[PDB]
Amino acid sequence: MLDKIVIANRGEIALRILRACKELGIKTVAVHSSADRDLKHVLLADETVCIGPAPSVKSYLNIPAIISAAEITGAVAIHPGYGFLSENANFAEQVERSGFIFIGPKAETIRLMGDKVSAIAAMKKAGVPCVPGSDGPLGDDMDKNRAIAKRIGYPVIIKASGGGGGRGMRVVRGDAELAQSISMTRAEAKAAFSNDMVYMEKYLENPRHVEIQVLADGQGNAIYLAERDCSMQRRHQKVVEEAPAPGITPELRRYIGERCAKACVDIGYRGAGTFEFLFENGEFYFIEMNTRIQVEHPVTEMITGVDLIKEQLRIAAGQPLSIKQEEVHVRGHAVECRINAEDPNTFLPSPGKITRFHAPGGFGVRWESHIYAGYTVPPYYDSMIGKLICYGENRDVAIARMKNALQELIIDGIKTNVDLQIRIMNDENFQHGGTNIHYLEKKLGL
Ligand SMILES: Nc1ncc2cc(-c3c(Br)cccc3Br)c(N)nc2n1
Ligand SMILES: [Cl-]
Repeated sequence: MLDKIVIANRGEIALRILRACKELGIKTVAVHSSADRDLKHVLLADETVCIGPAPSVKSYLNIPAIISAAEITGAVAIHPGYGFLSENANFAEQVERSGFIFIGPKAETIRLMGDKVSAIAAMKKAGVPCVPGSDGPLGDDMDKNRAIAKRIGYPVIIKASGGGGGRGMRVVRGDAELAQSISMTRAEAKAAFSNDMVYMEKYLENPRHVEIQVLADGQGNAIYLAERDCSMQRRHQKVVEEAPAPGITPELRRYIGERCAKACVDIGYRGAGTFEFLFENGEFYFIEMNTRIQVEHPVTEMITGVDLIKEQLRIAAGQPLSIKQEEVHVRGHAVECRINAEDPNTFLPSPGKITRFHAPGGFGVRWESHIYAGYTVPPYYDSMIGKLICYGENRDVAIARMKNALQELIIDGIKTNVDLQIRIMNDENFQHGGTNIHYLEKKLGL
């Protein structure tokens, strides 16, 4: 078991990682910006290192400072959490080069999944169903590009290979817009990622966003841990996630899960991972893979009983997976509401000092947050300050518990999305289940 790790993150996920470390007897090093001195996990950590000023570029994205903190404390590993450097292959490369364990896959694997074109090619080869597409980068020959779009059939979507999570993409519905749409996506990709490579896919009009959780060790074991429905979103930002996905049969789960686990074996995957799919008309279509542990990981934990962060740490230490596939069983239902410090009218981050705080409790209620009474939410980082996760024997009980929990949650002094989350729980279409990726924005528009 790893002696000491650097938690290379902040907020709720850093606290999540800290708890996992404490359970396994792993010493904690909390690296933090000067604005994050009073973070809950920082105050609970065995050792603390201030790695720079408030802006992320000089703290949480500061590669030399994070590695130096690992060096000075005698830490053996670095957990990147999600966001920041978690998908940075060069960082993972430098970490291993410096002699520390990167809690994640090999840098080569991160690089592969960050290249959406090569990732799709690897998945298609492995037998994972993908979106009908160009199967390769688009060139400058517009006669060829029109032929590809005709073969696929309009509408199509142009996507940046260096993009992801809905960054750098646009829908094309006819030949007249194809040239300009390709050029613009290319230009945006060059400006944002220093990679102008773009590809084409059949545009699915009303899919659900369904993703498969995987775990793979260094002993050759690779398992799938059911799916998550992440369709309740606004402008490429998840709002509510749930597990399992409504309407997904054990047969479908088995079908797509086995294909994801087989892909892990083929590519030599290691650690936690997420296969993102579009789900439409009872069919799965792979779009991208995430190599990090994700925001919405707790819903998977509730329905399987598997502590995913602890599995990450065990894998990194050289231990096999604590569970086999036949030991993985979907039981009950979990819903996650992301709690954001945001203005209800603009959806812009709303930082400030929390004057009164109270967390919900009870059977099946899980609260994941660093916030406390007197805590100031800084303006420099993401708006998400907490996660409320509710579990039940069925979906209806999970939703009922969420409604009760949201009503107990008090966060005064700052503006939050608690009222919005309550509106979503009370939404008849959500209560029926199976709403698509576009539902929330349509609801808010009406
Ligand atoms: N080929 C397609 N067809 C449809 C889609 C849809 C999404 C999507 C998703 Br999965 C979530 C929110 C918005 C959007 Br535009 C996406 N990220 N990628 C897609 N690729
Ligand atoms: Cl994430």
